Amino acid sequence: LQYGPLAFVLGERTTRKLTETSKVITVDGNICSGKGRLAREIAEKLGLRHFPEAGIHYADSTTGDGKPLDVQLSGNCSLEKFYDDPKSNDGNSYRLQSWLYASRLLQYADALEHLLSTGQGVVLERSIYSDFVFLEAMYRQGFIRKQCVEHYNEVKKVTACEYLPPHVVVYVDVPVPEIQSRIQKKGNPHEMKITAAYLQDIENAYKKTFLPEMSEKCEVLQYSAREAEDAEKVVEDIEYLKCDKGPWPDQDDRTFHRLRMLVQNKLEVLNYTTIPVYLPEITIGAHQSDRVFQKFTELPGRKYSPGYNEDVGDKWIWLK
Amino acid sequence: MNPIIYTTLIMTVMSGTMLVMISSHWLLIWIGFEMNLLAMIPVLMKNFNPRATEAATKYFLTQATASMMLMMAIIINLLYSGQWTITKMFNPVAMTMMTMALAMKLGLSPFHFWVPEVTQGISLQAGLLLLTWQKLAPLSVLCQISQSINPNLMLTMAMLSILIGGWGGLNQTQLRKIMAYSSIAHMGWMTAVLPYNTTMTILNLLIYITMTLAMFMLLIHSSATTTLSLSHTWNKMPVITSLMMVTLLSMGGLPPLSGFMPKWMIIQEMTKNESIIMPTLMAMTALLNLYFYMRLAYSSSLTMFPSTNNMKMKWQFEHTKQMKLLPTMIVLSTLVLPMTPALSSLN
Amino acid sequence: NVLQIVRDHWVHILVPVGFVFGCYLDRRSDEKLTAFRNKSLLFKRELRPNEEVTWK
Amino acid sequence: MLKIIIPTTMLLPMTWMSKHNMIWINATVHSLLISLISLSLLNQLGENSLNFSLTFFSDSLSAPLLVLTTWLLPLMLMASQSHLSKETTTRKKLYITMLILLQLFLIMTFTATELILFYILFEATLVPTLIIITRWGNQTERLNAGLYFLFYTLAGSLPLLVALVYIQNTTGSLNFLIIHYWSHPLSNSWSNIFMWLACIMAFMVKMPLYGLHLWLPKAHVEAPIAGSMVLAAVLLKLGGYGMMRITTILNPLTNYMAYPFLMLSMWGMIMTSSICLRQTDLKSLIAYSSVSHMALVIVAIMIQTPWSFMGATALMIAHGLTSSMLFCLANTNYERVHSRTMILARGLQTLLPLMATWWLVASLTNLALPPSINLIGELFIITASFSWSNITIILMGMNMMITALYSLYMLITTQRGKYTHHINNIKPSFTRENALMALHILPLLLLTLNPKMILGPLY
Amino acid sequence: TMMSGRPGRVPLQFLPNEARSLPPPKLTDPRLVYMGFLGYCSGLIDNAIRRRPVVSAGLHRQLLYVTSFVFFGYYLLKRQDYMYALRDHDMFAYVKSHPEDFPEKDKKTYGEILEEFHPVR
Amino acid sequence: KFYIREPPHGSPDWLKVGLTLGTSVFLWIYLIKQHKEDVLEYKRRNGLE
Amino acid sequence: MPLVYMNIIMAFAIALAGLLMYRSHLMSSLLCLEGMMLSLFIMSTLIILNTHFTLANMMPIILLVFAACEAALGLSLLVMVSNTYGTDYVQNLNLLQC
Ligand SMILES: CCCCCCCCCCCCCCCCCC(=O)OC[C@H](COP(=O)([O-])OCC(O)COP(=O)([O-])OC[C@@H](COC(=O)CCCCCCCCCCCCCCCCC)OC(=O)CCCCCCCCCCCCCCCCC)OC(=O)CCCCCCCCCCCCCCCCC
Ligand SMILES: CCCCCCCCCCCCCCCCC[C@@H](O)O[C@H](CO[C@H](O)CCCCCCCCCCCCCCC)COP(=O)(O)OCC[N+](C)(C)C
Ligand SMILES: CCCCCCCCCCCC(=O)OC[C@H](COP(=O)([O-])O)OC(=O)CCCCCCCCCCC
Ligand SMILES: Nc1ncnc2c1ncn2[C@@H]1O[C@H](COP(=O)(O)OP(=O)(O)O)[C@@H](O)[C@H]1O
Repeated sequence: LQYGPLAFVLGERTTRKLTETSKVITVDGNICSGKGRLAREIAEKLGLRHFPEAGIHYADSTTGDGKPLDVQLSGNCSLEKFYDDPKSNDGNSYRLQSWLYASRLLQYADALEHLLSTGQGVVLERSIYSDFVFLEAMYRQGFIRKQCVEHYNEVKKVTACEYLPPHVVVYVDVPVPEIQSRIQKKGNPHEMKITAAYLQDIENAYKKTFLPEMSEKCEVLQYSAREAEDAEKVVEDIEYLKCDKGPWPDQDDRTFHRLRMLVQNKLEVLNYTTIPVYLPEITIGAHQSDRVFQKFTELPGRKYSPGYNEDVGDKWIWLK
Repeated sequence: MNPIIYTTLIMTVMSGTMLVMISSHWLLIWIGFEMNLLAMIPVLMKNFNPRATEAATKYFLTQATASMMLMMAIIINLLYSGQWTITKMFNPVAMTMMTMALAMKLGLSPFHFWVPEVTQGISLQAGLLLLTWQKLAPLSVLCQISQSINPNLMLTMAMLSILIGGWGGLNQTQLRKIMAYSSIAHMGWMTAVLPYNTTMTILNLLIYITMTLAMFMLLIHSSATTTLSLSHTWNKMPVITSLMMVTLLSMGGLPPLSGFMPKWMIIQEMTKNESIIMPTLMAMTALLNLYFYMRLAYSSSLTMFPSTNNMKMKWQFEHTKQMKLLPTMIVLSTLVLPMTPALSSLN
Repeated sequence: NVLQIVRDHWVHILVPVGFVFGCYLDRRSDEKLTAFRNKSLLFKRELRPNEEVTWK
Repeated sequence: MLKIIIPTTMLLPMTWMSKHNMIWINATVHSLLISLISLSLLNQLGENSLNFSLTFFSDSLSAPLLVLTTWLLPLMLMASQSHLSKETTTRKKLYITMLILLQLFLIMTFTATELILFYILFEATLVPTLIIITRWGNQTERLNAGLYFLFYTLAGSLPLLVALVYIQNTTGSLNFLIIHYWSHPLSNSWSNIFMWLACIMAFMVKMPLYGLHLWLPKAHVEAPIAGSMVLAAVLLKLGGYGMMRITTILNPLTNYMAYPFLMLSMWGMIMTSSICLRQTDLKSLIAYSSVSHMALVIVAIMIQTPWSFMGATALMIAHGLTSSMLFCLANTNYERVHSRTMILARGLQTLLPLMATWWLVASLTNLALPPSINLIGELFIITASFSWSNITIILMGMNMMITALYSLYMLITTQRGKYTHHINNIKPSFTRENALMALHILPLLLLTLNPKMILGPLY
Repeated sequence: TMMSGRPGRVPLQFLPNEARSLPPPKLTDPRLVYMGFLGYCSGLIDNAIRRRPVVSAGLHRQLLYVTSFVFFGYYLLKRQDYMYALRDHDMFAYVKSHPEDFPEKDKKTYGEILEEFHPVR
Repeated sequence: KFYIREPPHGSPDWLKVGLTLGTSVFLWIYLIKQHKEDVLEYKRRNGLE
Repeated sequence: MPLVYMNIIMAFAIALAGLLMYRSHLMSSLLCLEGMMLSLFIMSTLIILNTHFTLANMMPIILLVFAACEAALGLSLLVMVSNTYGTDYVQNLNLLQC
């Protein structure tokens, strides 16, 4: 049966299921770094499940079929548009930032659920606690507004105040000129239009706020490009991190039960991502909301519950 | 809180209420009230926060004062009669003390403030349990001792409850405070009909409990605690908003819905006793309750308020937890008017 | 085909069968009010040799 | 009455199980069939009513109203299918369900044999109407209009419930036959005065009486076309039907308590006609015309003579048909130009000829042009009021003059003159709209041919 | 409490043995049909809330809803009929036992009764 | 196979279906028997048949 | 009725008035709440002893038991309020508004 209070009183215990290697590891870095490769290698060598960066359409990947939905029905934002015209008058920048924050929150909830119900560790290519660096970079470049920043802070507080911090934070530090060189070599025009200050602001936010903040919670590993390219030493350093001053040692079976009940309910996870704060960037009118909702319900496997979609090939509906 | 501890506290609350409803001794009735309060306080304080702590403190203070007054009434009745059996009390002063204590427990005006305060303080499940059970028990005691209730005092408190509930619900925007003021008004109706037909009191209690359960389950389903939070539910699951609109129409007493039956039967019974001004005033005052029900219905169902952008992800995901008996509560709170003559079975 | 047409045009019988059922229920309601049949002072009469009731 | 009630309760599943493109066709066809079936109730007796069972009965007053409701449903369906093309299938089905529920409640209201059941049903008619108004109205004022309508009606009706339960306790039964055969005189006392006030005030608010009418312009102007059609044709006649039914037990107190209501009705009829003379909105003009006609009906009922009841019934039926037709015409012109201002669109006589003919016929029937049943009812009421007193002729003549003035003013402003130069989206009139107008107007002339079918039991 | 405390009333007894002497409700009682209709509506609302096909999904669930509603409605109708019959029985017994309070009255025709006439003009 | 993740109600819960159908059948049989017994007892008590 | 009962009832009335009129401290109101049950205990045992209700002598003990249960509940709420606000003042219990 599904996990619940009856299962808890029956005897399913998170501490019993944990195998001393159930660790949450988040690899962070600036734009166009080797953090993805480092996360892949750490997840492979340590046997942990890898969760790539929570971009747009991650919720599409985790629901229905794996195929991503239309941009109009999932996100209503464009990273390419943000790169081309950051100071748009339609709120694209903050729409994208809020949608990406919600996606990262959902991915963190999924990773925590996997760790608590399986005992296997998770390696995230980015987390909730490192998402604000893009918001700070956007605000300091004038791309978004102070009201947008305040709304993001409110949502971040009321949402992330409920989840446990990562066990390990591995940050890959790369100087801005090397970042721009890698961007130039990659050849994608949209990110080739990225200015130098925007890349500098992300680095300033990472070094001055994120790393000092996460250092108090637990140990933080900082690597350069050359060190990160060799993942054997990274894995060896992770393995010999016996210190743990976070809340994970303090957690008990009841607290883990509450956390699992929270993370397995996705609507309860995303409850405060839609709070009635009518910013022009994110507010959607009644008519557009109704039309888009009608289209989403008109999608193939979305009109009814997952077990009750006839057009996708579900049978025995009359006895289900 | 551990699930075993939570379920044993709930069972202790229900055990206290059952002890009150089955006891024939005033001391055992008082014991049941004390046990109910003692096991109820942690239920209110389950989700720890300053608001929950303050609500629990206020509720405990009010219930402790009411229990002290009730025990004093019991002792005074013992002094003048030497009897412990719960029957028509033998002293008017003891009866007045008992009536005031039970009114304070029920939240009747002018002892009402704690009802909206605690209801706003506590969560939706706690508010549901509070309203339902903590109105169930003292009304049982009042029905037992109805034959000695002072009609003037009881009707004064009932009319005050109706007026105050209507006005408070008219002003409020928070859903829990609206529900609390609706509870105050319905308690006023039930206690008004109490000194004439305890069967009608029980009928109104059953209908009110059904409607309140349906409304609170719908609010839990929508995960909305304010008006604007409820205004986004049409974009995620419009069925819930439509069912809630029908339930709100029922709660206002609009025919041919279930909510009209208690008012109709109470008006008939009170008119049988050559009372016309009181039923007319009680019927006219309910228009305030209907007005703020309709104002809530405009925001949620009959119109379409602006939405946000992450509602798309909310669309993509599905409601996992199920509240069983919610369809039954929705049906029974809207479509049981033709089955009215079952009140004889209730008799 | 017939099966496809009937699957779409089966609702058109609902109102006619409701009318038939309503007429039947009217007959049943009338058959419960035969307390003064052939006993009203204005219309009282002797039965014909080959009829059992004056009206149904 | 089950042979008419059950087919509607079967129309509901038909609407909810029909295909997405056949809902209007199915609903219209079967509504017309139900109307044809309900035409059988016009065969009334000359001595007593048609008592089907212990719950439902039909009378020479109930039959024409039931036939009007059953005939009005398909016209509402046509107008709704006109203005609800872009709605989703579920919302179209919900709208049709609201219309069906309203018709069912109206049928049970007009056929209810007991006062308390009549009260329950005629109060139940509010919920579908309120939902329709506040959900499918176009303007921002639909919410305020719904609030006004609901609270006026309920503030009127709650003392009526108290009075009905008190009458049941005092006399033993609320059955109409019992309260008619066992009626006793109402002595002059404060208690009887307030019972009379409760009943009459509930039905006056439903009429509406002058000074209690604001909800009528608010609701009629801001409701959708189907809501406006049903509000004026049938829902206004609940007050008149109730007053005709309830005044059995209120005598002889009605001879003395009718003065304020008669004065209000007459002077407010004059005032609302004058208001129609200076209205900048077409729907408001039609609503105030409805107010004047129902004030005349109130006068007839209050004076309470056999000649007044017949005129009252005829005027109710004729006003229902005429008001429905006028609202439909105004809605067509609104759909053309998306605005209710009367002087915005002109020259419609030279832009749409046959629609101008429909406008002319509707305006001719609105004023009392003989031998129309409008004129029959108005003339009977005027003669009864003349017998009551000889200055009522002065008031009725002033009202008739202003009625003709504002009717022809509306016709001339909307049709005559030169067309607006910049309005170039007035497409030729649709076959559906022309059929709607024809179905509105032809039964009126047929009832003119056969007038005794709508003159009530007093004939 | 009118009928509470009636002599010989067994506590917590939904239907006493003396209720067996009354005609049981017919299985085709319109009240029972309305109870089944309520059960069907409950099943439809269940499907709608859980986002299943309203008329198709969960036929077994709809059947159980209807059956449970019919069962409880049948027993509720039995109890209601018993209580009303008991009320009428007690009322008739009291009327029999108090002839002084309920005396027969002389019946005079309308030819003998003088009623004032109020003209309508 | 349309869903990336197995739906919670992909396959009918045959135990629940059997329980539901059996409960419905048992309740109907019990109601029929109860009505028959009630009719017989009423006839016996009132001396009809 | 003798004057001893008068004094005991007056004591209960004084304790009840003291509870209903807060000054600053929640602890003082708890003390007033404990006094009411003390007066109730004294009144009940004076009534029972005088009338020789032999089986009723166990009632005051149960009264004391539930009195101190209420006292424990009040102390728990008071320590939570103190941890929240720094003082046991009832002025800080104003987040919720009627
Ligand atoms: C039976 C016909 C109806 C009779 C009504 C009479 C009164 C009893 C009501 C019982 C209702 C039960 C079902 C409730 C849930 C319905 C949910 C729904 O959408 O259903 C759509 C569903 C079909 O669409 P679907 O795609 O499957 O639905 C998927 C989504 O739910 C599609 O939804 P969506 O996600 O697209 O969302 C759109 C929609 C979603 O929301 C809704 O659709 C509303 C759902 C709740 C409605 C209220 C439920 C009942 C509450 C009490 C009603 C009291 C009525 C009396 C008082 C006066 C009026 C209030 O939201 C809106 O439109 C929002 C704007 C409008 C809001 C304001 C109006 C709300 C309703 C107020 C009036 C309530 C009374 C009429 C209710 C009619 C319900 C069909 O329609 C039905 O299931 C209709 C019933 C079909 C019965 C078939 C039976 C077998 C065949 C015929 C046999 C006949 C007898 C034969 C005898 C033997 C002959 C030989
Ligand atoms: C629609 C509103 C909610 C309705 C749901 C109510 C649920 C009630 C819960 C119990 C139902 C089943 C009970 C069957 C077993 C218990 C029977 C017995 O224990 O109780 C009987 C009494 O209980 C009731 O009679 C049975 C339940 C009756 C509920 C009828 C609701 C009628 C509401 C009107 C609308 C119709 C709704 C139709 C669908 C429910 C006899 O006890 P008694 O010692 O002698 O009564 C003491 C009360 N006194 C002191 C005042 C006399
Ligand atoms: C009796 C001996 C036989 C054997 C024992 C049977 C025990 C009880 C049967 C168990 C029912 C069951 O398991 O399935 C319930 C089904 C649907 O299941 P689910 O998927 O919704 O959980 O359907 C339902 O959900 C049932 C709906 C009923 C709701 C309650 C109706 C209340 C009736 C009276 C109301 C006034
Ligand atoms: N919160 C955010 N706000 C704006 N842009 C973001 C956010 N998160 C990620 N992105 C964009 O997504 C892209 C992801 O690239 P990335 O995976 O970091 O490249 P690489 O894999 O080479 O390191 C980046 O260009 C970054 O600008």
